[PDB]
Amino acid sequence: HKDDEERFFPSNGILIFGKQNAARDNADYSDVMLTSEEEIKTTNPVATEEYGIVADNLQQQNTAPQIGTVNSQGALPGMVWQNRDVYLQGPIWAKIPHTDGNFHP
Amino acid sequence: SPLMGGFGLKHPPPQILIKNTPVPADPPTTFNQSKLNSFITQYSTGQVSVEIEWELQKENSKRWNPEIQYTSNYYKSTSVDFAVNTEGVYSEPRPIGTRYLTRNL
Amino acid sequence: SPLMGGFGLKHPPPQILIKNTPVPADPPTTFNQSKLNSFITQYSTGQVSVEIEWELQKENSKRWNPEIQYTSNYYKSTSVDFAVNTEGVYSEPRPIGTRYLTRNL
Repeated sequence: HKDDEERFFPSNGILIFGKQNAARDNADYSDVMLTSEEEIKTTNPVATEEYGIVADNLQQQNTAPQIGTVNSQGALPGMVWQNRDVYLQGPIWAKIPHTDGNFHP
Repeated sequence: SPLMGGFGLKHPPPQILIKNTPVPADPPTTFNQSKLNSFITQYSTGQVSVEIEWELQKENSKRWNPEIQYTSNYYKSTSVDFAVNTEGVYSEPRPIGTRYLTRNL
Repeated sequence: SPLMGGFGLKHPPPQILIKNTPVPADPPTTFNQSKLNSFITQYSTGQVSVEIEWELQKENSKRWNPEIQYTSNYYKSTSVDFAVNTEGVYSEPRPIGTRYLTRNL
């Protein structure tokens, strides 16, 4: 989330840990522990916000400029980001799949 | 990695350029500064050999069931696949890919 | 050469005979010359390892067209061939012969 929006989280964009004796299915919000990646606001875009704005047309004296909202942005040169935080309850490692190519595995 | 497939090389196998050296026809007996455009009609033939050493990655698989393999069809046919026909024309009946063995991700 | 196939050996792998040593139940307290027929009911279990080293004759063939190869069927199926079913039963769906490569006479 961005500043002063701790109540907001991406619908499936955070690690959610269960409290002790939390139900397997349909645990209430009070029975789960939402993580927050707000520390990476400084470098990573907010998960629930658009990446930015791009031009959608060519403005002329008769056509006003139009803007497009970038809701999905792949790697661009000059882009920097932080990885997701690790947690005491969270995983340590994953096997990088044996593939021809990966990006930031 | 090249999009039509294969190996992307910063320094690929160099282009091998070949040309028949022009052999002028009889020039005039009085000097002319103009470049000669009368040439003996000429072509060359020869043999070309290319030897490539390929390194192989052997499959080290614990898969129990048999793998998919490229195989020729057992059933009878008018001509042998990847052979010549009655007119001496060699044909490749299908594009043979490369991915038949399996790996885990 | 054995008629059901395989290698005819004058001195084949020796028969390995195994038996549970009879453990008598309590004999009578007065001597009886008769052989004991009261035995403790008994069975044994264990692990058996057999390691066979096979020598291979590599194919050295100048055949141009692709050979016939044993391959698993690519099309979908309820179960994997040469695997277990939902009940844990391993099955061999077909007899796999040995003659797929070719030689001249």
